[PDB]
Amino acid sequence: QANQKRITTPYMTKYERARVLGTRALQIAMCAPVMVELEGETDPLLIAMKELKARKIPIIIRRYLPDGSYEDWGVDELIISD
Amino acid sequence: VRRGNSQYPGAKYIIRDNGDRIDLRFHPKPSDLHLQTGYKVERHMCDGDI
Amino acid sequence: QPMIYICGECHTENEIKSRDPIRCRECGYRIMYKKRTKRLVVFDAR
Amino acid sequence: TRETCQGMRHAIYDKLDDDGLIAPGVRVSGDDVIIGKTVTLPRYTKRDCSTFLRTSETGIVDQVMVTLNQEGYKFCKIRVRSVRIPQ
Amino acid sequence: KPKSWVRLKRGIYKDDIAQVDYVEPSQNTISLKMIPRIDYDRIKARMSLKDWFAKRKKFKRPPQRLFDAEKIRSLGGDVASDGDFLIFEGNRYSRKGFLFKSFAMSAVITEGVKPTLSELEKFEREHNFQPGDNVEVCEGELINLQGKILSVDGNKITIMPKHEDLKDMLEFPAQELRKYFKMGDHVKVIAGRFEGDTGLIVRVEENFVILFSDLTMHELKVLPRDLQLCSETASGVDVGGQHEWGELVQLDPQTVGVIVRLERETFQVLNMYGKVVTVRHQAVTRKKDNRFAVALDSEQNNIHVKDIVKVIDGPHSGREGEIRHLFRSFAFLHCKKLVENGGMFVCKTRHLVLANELIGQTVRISQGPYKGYIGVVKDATESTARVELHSTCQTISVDRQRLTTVGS
Amino acid sequence: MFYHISLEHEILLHPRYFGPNLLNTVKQKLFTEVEGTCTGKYGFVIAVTTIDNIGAGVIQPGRGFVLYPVKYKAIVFRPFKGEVVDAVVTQVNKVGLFTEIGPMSCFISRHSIPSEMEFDPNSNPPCYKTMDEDIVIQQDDEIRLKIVGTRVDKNDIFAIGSLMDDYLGLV
Ligand SMILES: [Zn+2]
Repeated sequence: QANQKRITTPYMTKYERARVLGTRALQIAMCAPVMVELEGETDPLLIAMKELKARKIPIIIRRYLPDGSYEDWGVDELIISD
Repeated sequence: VRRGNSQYPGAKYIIRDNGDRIDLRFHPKPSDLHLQTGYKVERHMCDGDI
Repeated sequence: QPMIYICGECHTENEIKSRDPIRCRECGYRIMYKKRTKRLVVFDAR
Repeated sequence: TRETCQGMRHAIYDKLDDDGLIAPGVRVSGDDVIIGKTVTLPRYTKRDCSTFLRTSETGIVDQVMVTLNQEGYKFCKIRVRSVRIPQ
Repeated sequence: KPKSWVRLKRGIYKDDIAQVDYVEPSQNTISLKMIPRIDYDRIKARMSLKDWFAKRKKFKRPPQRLFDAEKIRSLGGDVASDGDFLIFEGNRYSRKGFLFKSFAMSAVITEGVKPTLSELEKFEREHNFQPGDNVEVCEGELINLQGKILSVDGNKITIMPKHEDLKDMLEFPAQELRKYFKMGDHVKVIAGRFEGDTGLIVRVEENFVILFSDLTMHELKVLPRDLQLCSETASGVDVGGQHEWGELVQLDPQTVGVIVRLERETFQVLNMYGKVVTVRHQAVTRKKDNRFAVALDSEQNNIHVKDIVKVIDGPHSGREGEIRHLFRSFAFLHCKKLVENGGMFVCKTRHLVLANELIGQTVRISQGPYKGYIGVVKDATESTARVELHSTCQTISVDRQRLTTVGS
Repeated sequence: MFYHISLEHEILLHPRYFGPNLLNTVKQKLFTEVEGTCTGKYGFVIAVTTIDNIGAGVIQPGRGFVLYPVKYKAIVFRPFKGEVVDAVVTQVNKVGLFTEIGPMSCFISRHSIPSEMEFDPNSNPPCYKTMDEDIVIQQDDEIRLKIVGTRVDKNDIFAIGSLMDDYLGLV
């Protein structure tokens, strides 16, 4: 499944949003370097949400197809609706 | 952690990276109230919690 | 040390010693009640 | 006492009288001892098996009755009262 | 059967191992030779046997010890000699010290009785075949063939050996089966002079196998049958749970050490000083572990147990370990990569570097919005107290400066 | 026997290092991890030469850490039974001789020494010698020994050697 032709949805799913936000928040809580200006922000979840809106989360989503192959999408390559 | 488990907006435990639990009910020695970055504090549920 | 109990029948106070069976010395009744505490009891009148 | 009996909870036993029983009129709270009872072992030679007030409940001892049961063993019943204001 | 081990049900000799002497079915009594139980204090005071039974309720039974005629002579008791046996208080005692006595068959136990090794020492064919062991065929038409123990049994093992270039399985009994191993291979001894030990064999003599113990570079010759092949390492599990691996102990009040190695007879306990000293099971007595303590370090920072530290100075250099026990001026480090001393060594604490009286009293709240209320203190810190209020069914926290104890 | 083999190792990374120097801390931890270890299947690991590739790490749910499969080429020293190698005598006593082959230590038993050699407690430096004294082996000597056994202890294989065959002696 060459990422030349990724055939899955170009929109981030709601499940991907939920899990990416949680995982990044846990990383921030464990002193991972932050990717945006924190100005007056302290809650790891709020920081993770800021990073998501800025398209700065350093995470790749690996989507498995039923056939067994997978596609890798950078969190910044997907369209975030909600 | 200074407030402890009796003043409501307080905390019940300190868990160190070693994994050992420090019980804040049986008021412990002030050396065991020390917090550093690895630790976690089991704080009381407060406003805005999900 | 005294441990005064009230007899349920004849209402007689009488000493009782731990390990001593329960029995009124006057009437032989086997039910006794403890006396009210001497500790300070204070109520708000609410 | 904590020198002889072993399994003593951290609850105070000073509310008990010398007969091992609480007296009427004493305020009590959850996890407070109201009947002190020990069983001799086969912190030495005695295991605490006291009766504690139910957790989360509170009240004042109303009356304390002492008798013998059918087989002649000492037997006590303790009534605890709790005023309930509608809320 | 004659010369068999049995036990007793009731009486003062109960739970005492015994050996049979003769059995008389007609009389329903059997003779058991066992270690006598005689009280020396009774002989000194010269008490009658009947009196001892009258007051037996509060009297402790005597222990087990070999009979001595000289001991009673000093105590003044009368000792009589009847040939080989000796008569004392209407009982026949052997010269060695064993006690011969007759008891009813019903009282004696003759089923499910098994003596212990320690018990046998005081009183003083088999096969060892286990799955996964290579065995040879010493006798029979097919000689000089080595096979693996696929099956097991009792008197007739009936193993299914797998010989070289032989898929099929043969049939051989226990006596025909023999235990043989090739040179330079792991071998384990279940029974022997030093049982539960592992070593490698440089050669295999016809009947005297030679191996070298990992514990010490010394020869150990044992019967080949008692030998076994086991790729698994020697567990070295202790007997009775007297101590545990990596446990602090107090050999002497000044010196405290941690047991790093476990053996059948000896112990190799690592003391604070760092040297290795050998001791026995009985002499070493357990010491509790300091679940909480304090110490000092070069950096002048607090150090507790279970912290990763580096030995930048001291007996060891550039060494990393985990603290398991702490001493005033010493600390015990733990590891898994260190071969020497079972992975546990000791270094100085300083050289290591980072890598209630009011409870239960009755109080009156004398200030604040709860002034006048009265309660019992359930918990007090140095500044604040928990007061169960007599009137409100609530326990509140109150600054201790607002309390006055009510006196009787 | 020294060998050059490619092995694989998964290194766990705390989110603390999810910074610009992440790939570097990955290899730093690999070096700290594998180097100096010993294993029965691959023998001693002497050094890490290169790192073939770092796989994409994975985020393990709930846990903060990220795991990386790091395939790496390393030098390993594995002896074998029936192998003749050079060794360095480090201590000599009446019981026998103790030698070293790289990290491994070896002990030569009396049954592995030719009959001509005999123990001599009287000598000041204990040594193995025969009456002719054609060949003398003492501490720091170079010997050629045949490996007769392998025994693994606390993730550290130890071997027993032999010099009983012809042409094995101080050259
Ligand atoms: Zn009465």
